[PDB]
Amino acid sequence: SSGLVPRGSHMWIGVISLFPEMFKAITEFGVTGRAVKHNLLKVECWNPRDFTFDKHKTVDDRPYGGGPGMLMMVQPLRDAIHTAKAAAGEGAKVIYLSPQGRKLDQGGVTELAQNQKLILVCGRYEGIDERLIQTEIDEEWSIGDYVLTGGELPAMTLIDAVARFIPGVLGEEDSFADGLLDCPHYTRPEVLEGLTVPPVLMSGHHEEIRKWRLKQSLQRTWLRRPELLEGLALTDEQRKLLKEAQAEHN
Amino acid sequence: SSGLVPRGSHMWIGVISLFPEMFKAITEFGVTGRAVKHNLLKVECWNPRDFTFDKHKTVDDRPYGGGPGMLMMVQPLRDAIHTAKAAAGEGAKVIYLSPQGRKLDQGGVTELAQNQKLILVCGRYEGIDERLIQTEIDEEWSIGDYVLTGGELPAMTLIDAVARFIPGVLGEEDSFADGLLDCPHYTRPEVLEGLTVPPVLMSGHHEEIRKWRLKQSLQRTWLRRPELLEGLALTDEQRKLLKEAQAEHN
Ligand SMILES: NC(=O)c1cnc2c(ccn2CC(=O)NC2CCNCC2)c1
Ligand SMILES: NC(=O)c1cnc2c(ccn2CC(=O)NC2CCNCC2)c1
Repeated sequence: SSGLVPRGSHMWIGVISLFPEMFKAITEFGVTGRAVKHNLLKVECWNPRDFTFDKHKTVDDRPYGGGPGMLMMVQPLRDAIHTAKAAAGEGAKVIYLSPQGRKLDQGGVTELAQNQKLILVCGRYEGIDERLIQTEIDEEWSIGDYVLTGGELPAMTLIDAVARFIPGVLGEEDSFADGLLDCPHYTRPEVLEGLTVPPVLMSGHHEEIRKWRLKQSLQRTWLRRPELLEGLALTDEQRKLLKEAQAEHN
Repeated sequence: SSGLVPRGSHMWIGVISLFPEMFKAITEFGVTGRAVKHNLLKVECWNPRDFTFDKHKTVDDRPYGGGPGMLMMVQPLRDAIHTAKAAAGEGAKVIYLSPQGRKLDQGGVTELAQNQKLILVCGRYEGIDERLIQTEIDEEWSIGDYVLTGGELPAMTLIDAVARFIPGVLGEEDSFADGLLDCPHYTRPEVLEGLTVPPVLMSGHHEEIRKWRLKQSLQRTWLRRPELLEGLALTDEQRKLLKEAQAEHN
């Protein structure tokens, strides 16, 4: 691979999926698409269906114990994983997305983003054999307490989230990076359905604008997500602005 | 529209996105793709870029107050929303996905799934003007405490999650529907890297298999996600099996 864009922290992500075409949604579009075109991110897919040997390329199998659903067939899925691990060489963490995994949050994104290589296994049907989790999976992660039709959308979600930490992908040490909700944002026009832009944001006063933003982030976190505040050791400035917002609310 | 598949609870989802092609990942593939082909789910996209009038089809705009990023331009985005609301007719809830929203979980999926119509607004850049949230958005939701490059992956995630509640989409009142983590699942072969299938699952004993599954779901929820247990009023059978697992662990 070749190019002028600095790629020191380039990330390689192997994906195991029965529907690799879904991943076009992050490789061909927007910020992630530009990351792939510039060689900051590489996403390489293996499809268990390509590791089958029967005439009908069977990728599901019946569960021991009955139950109404099927599981991913072990041999095609294991073979695909083994191919991806041989392509990745040494140091690739293998991740299984599922609702039984560790719950993803921005700190866990930045933990995962420290890996130069990841392999993401996407389950379909009722999931994968437990012994493959034991033998082939390093870590299990969830995007949230909800059930989807498969692990592709979780895997794409985790790719997108980690990609933002690759230097050069963005045009990061964000606002949510403070552990607070973002402040309100305003653009043209100055008046919209009779709602005006806060005068401070037109003031050109860079410090009063920084303070107002931080005070709105503290107020919104307190009102919407108060448990996120308990996670934080507020700065002296943060304590003061939060107290000011709570007095204005009351 | 026409077809033989029962579609009484068919869902219509309007999407506002600068990258509608991403939505091919759910409309053309798997369970969601079959839902769309069978007229159980309809996903219809509007792109703000199509509502621009300048020669360069501008969709971003500068934030009042400075800051390094841009915001979605109001006029194209507002026009797109208005078009989607006129297509949807009466009763469409408009949703904005963001990290400042209510945190999605399976109960909130089933709440959202009660709407026959939804419009999902996908933000890009530093987000949308606050006054559009006030004037055009009914509810703000998050998929999780992490930051992505835009609201498309959240919107697809929410589509997929709600789609599962549409009758006929699946081939539901699940296991996670108990509020518990799933039990281990096993398929062929009977022995894998010297790990055997639990004999109970080969026993053909339907009640002992149901009990073992439920006991593993309780043990795994207790060990991995103990706060999920505090949410539940366990059945007498559940209390007994949980106590049994906790004694075996100790
Ligand atoms: N929340 C996630 O990260 C998530 C959600 N669903 C996912 C994944 C990965 C795959 N699926 C499908 C799945 O696990 N379905 C089963 C749930 C328990 N009962 C059988 C169906 C991640
Ligand atoms: N968690 C979600 O549901 C989620 C995450 N990110 C999303 C969305 C929808 C859009 N984006 C991008 C975004 O909001 N980025 C900004 C975060 C605060 N600072 C400026 C960047 C949902």
